[PDB]
Amino acid sequence: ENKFLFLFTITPVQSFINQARKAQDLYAGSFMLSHFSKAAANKLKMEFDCEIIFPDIANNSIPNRFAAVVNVNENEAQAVGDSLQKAVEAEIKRIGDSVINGLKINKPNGFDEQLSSYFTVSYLFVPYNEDDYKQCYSELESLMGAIKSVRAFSQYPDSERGRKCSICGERNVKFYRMAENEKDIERIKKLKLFSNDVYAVKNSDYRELGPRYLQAGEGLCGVCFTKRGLDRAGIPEYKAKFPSTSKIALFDAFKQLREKRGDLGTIIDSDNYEPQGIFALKNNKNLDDFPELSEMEKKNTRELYEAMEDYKISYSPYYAVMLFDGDSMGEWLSGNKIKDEKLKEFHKELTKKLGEFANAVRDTIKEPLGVTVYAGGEDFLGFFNIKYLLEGMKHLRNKFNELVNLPLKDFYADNTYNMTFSAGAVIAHIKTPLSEVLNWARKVEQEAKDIDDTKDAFAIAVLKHSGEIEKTVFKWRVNDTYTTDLMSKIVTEINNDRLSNTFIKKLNQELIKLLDKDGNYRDDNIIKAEIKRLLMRSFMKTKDEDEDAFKKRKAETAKELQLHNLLIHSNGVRNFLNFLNITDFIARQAKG
Amino acid sequence: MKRITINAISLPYPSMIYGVLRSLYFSHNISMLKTRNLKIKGIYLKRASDLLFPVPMDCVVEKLIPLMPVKAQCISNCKTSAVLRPEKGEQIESAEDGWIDKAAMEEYLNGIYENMSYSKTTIVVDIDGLEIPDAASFKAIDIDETSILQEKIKLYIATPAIFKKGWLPQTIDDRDLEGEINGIGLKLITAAIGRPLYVPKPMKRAVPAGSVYYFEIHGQYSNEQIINALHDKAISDREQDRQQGFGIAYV
Amino acid sequence: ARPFFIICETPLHCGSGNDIGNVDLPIQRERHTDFPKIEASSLKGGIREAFEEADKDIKVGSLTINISDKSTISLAFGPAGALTDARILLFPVKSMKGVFAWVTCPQVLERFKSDLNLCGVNLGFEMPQANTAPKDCSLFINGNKIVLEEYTFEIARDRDESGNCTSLANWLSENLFLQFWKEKIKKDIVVISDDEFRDFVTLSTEVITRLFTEEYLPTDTVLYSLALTTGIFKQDSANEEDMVMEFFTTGLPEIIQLGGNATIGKGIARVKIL
Amino acid sequence: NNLTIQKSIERQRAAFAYKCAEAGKSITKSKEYKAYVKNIPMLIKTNGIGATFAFVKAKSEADVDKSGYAYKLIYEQTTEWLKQEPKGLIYEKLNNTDMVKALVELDSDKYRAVTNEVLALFVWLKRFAEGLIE
Ligand SMILES: [Zn+2]
Repeated sequence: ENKFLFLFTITPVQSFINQARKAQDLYAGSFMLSHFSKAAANKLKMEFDCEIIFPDIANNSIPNRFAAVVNVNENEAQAVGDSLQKAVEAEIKRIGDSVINGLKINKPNGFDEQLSSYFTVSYLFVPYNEDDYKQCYSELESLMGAIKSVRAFSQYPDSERGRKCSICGERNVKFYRMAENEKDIERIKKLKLFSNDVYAVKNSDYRELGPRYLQAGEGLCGVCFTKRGLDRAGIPEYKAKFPSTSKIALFDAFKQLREKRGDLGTIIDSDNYEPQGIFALKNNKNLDDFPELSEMEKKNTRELYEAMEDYKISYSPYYAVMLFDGDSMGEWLSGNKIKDEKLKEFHKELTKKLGEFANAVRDTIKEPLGVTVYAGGEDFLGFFNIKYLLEGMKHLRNKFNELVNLPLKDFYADNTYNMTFSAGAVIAHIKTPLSEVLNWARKVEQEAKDIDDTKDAFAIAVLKHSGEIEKTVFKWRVNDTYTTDLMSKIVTEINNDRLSNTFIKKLNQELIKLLDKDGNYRDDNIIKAEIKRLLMRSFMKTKDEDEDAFKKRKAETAKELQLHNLLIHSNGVRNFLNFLNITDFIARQAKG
Repeated sequence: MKRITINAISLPYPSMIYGVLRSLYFSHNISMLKTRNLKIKGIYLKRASDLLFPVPMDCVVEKLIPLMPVKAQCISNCKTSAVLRPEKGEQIESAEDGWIDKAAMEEYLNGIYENMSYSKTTIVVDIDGLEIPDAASFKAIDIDETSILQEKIKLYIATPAIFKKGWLPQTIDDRDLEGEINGIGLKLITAAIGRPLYVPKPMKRAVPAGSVYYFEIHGQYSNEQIINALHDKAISDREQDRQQGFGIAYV
Repeated sequence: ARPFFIICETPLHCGSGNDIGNVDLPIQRERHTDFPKIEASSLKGGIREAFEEADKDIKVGSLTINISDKSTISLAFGPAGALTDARILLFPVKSMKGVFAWVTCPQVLERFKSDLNLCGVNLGFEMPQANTAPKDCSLFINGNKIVLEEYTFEIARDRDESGNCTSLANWLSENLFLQFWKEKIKKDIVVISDDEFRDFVTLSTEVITRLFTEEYLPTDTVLYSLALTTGIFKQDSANEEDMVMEFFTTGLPEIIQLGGNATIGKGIARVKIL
Repeated sequence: NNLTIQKSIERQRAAFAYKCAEAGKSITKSKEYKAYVKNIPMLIKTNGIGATFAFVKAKSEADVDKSGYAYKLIYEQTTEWLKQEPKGLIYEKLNNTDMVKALVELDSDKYRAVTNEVLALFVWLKRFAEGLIE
């Protein structure tokens, strides 16, 4: 035979990206994975004859895997895979070598053994008989899902003896910075690091390495370091300056300030002010904690703080992490829900539409809304300022439905079908380490998909200080109205001093005493009456309104919130209480 | 064979158990100052009166479905010459954190996989060659020989192992997947390994509890010779590690 | 080791951080059963604060020193010492007759018997079965019924002093207190069913609204903990743990401060060693 | 699993209170009933249950269209509750005597239990009456 299919993949996807402490590290990891995938794809496309199926290589952030329709003699086929594996390995090695040399620092020992064993490649051809696309694709995907079970790895060398990294816990620290504990010592290698060769610098000595590339006693592996010094990697696409988690929470305040002051903008975009500092000065503290340039850098930070305090621009310390993935993708791509003989065209159509949606998502999400860490195909992951979360969620869902689903309605086997996605957002304090936030976000996203066989639901959660969360699961639509719409309406009413939030605490206190162990109070009349009474009591009268119109607004407003419908469709009562509590919390963290 | 019973989501690796068991011995014999006969032969984690075994990864899903071996017809970069594949096409999601039939798993080992229903807190250990006090609380009892009753056979892994090459017996040769582990010969035909674990001492990569190895009888061995040369016998690469209890394997 | 039982004198509130629930400053709770508890990082901190502030002379081993010795405290317990988490054993609830009654579930008593057995104590009587009361109980109206809060429970009194409930009450009275509280504790100890116990400890905690709401444990609560042992007192050698435990038992003052808001008198407690 | 006894009583109090509120709203003078149900707890606090219910009996009017019918309805409804709620403390008396007569031949402990029971019922009765009637 002469025609073959293809499927390329890189194994570590979730764990590798998760291992991060600063948003820059996460962005760098996603960028590295995308770059390797694009390198392999470009090598294949521009050398042999083939056409790509799943990811449009022209995109900006391709996923970890891709396919194609390659035609070659079977005898030579095995060679191509070896070529791709060698090319990817060489690219990884080159990026590491460039990263070390970029800072003109003598390379430590052990790098080549901690950067060339942390990735994997795999591929699985399959004969193609151009008569049943369904069978060939099903066979290929089954074989590809089975082949990955045989995980082969090479043992670490006997040289492994270290103190970890504070990011991983599975490798020898090959970098360090001398904290304030000791003024200066070579004993640090003797006792603290317990190792022979890990190049270090003194806390006072900052000439070879700038502040961005280490801090205090921060250990880093080979990979951890390669994943942070990529600014000098020499790849044009990389964006040199990426906002940090702390900066994202300041998106709104800066935007509000710019509308009132013009000259202040020059410093704002200069990236010459510590972002986390202004939070310290808010809590009545000194700047001695974080040594800085002091070339008027602290002066500029103090000026910004004084200006924002003067203009009365309140900002909060919480941010949000949101991610969403398409549901039931396997069935959709598998042709089980597509016309009998139109799968091959559907693949290309869906790939084009998903590329268009990815470009639209990239274009829409920008400051002060947030930043998109990576958005490609169905997947997505980004940060949102807490004052725009619901608008962003609704906009993304509506755009997906308008740009990917409705245009493809013709191909659907039954017109009643739909292609939707579930989402999950976790709020957290900026001080919290990012890895736990990411893992909790993944957990809530995977849970929200289990509401029912139809999926089409979203979850919101708050990561408390102790380390537990309270979540709420809801459908996207409740009788032709987005639930986030009702959440936004309640938040807007509470913030504008038109409805006090005493109808949430009172309801929590009243309805807790009747809830069973799991929580199901199945008497409708009592709960409906309680909701109506408490809501109608909670309203307030504005100074402009009279004593006659108030009785009209008080009745029209209660007909918009639709609390009864939320309760009917809430699949439980504690879920409804948690929904209200999260709405109140969000309304609090905003200006009101 | 004094099987301890300690009291309080992951059963710690055998490395930690060795340190705790050794430390207790010295706390009561302070004069000893400046243990070599302590050898482990299995670690179990039961929160239920029956001891609980991990769910093998070769079985995939409320119920379990059994896999089968099939020489693939594809061109791939896999090291093994064969790969598991379900007999009938379906949605196959590998069970994660699954615990095999707490006692009925023996049917699983025996080949009776009728219905391996399993869930979607105290620790137990096996010791010998030392004496410790009769009483995280802990206790000490006695037992004679109790254990999981037993031209090719699988090889479960109930405790983490630390090989040399990393995922194959040091005897096994990468050239053709040929070698002899613990005298009894073999040849590699497939595998199913979970996400490796990382575990002063030098870090190492370990095969997780649940890995299944398939082999073929290399030569002419007495059924007793093989039947006893591997079952419940710690299989590892370094003899020192073997004592610590890395590689608890069944047949 | 040595079981030392903490008893509250004013409402006790240990900061649990923050929440997005009803109460805006909850108290620490067990992560899977909601029983209240005190974090060791706070108990040990408070005990050290008491020690670093006290000033007296004790006799341990052979010599004699003053517990204010920075070295002695720095070495014995912490700057890493030869010397757990707090647990709730009794809880007060309002009753129509008797003003208040103490209630404890069988699960907590089983945990208690497990905890004590390490120290060698042997109570010698089987723990009482659920839904029982002492022989001389004063909480009974109409004979077979008690009314805690605004609800009715059915309970059977122990006919003779031999029973489990009476023996437990007598032992608690004798061991717990070094007169009115001793006389009462031997009569008012009810043992409710386990499930009903969780409701009281979750919806019966004081909540003072100063606008936001805090939360405190009620006064007259009884908690227990475990203290185990293993230069100035170096001596010939530390004979088993007899040195560190001796220092600890000798030095333990009678009044300690725990938790936050201590500037307004909250968080005072009494410490006694079993 | 079975519900704790702490909630099997609240789930009965609320249901009975709602039923009483609806039955009150049915009659021709629902406004008077709603007004009256909001005064009894204060009267109990200030005077005592026995005097309060004697006074309630005093104003009872036979006809169903008279402004005082609400007091008769309240008497009957609070008589029904005491039969079941205390779990047999005062059941033996109400079977053959008017409720007020029974409520003056009790000791102190039964008196205080009955007082708490009635206040607990009314906290729900008035809560629903405030809602279902405007
Ligand atoms: Zn690392």
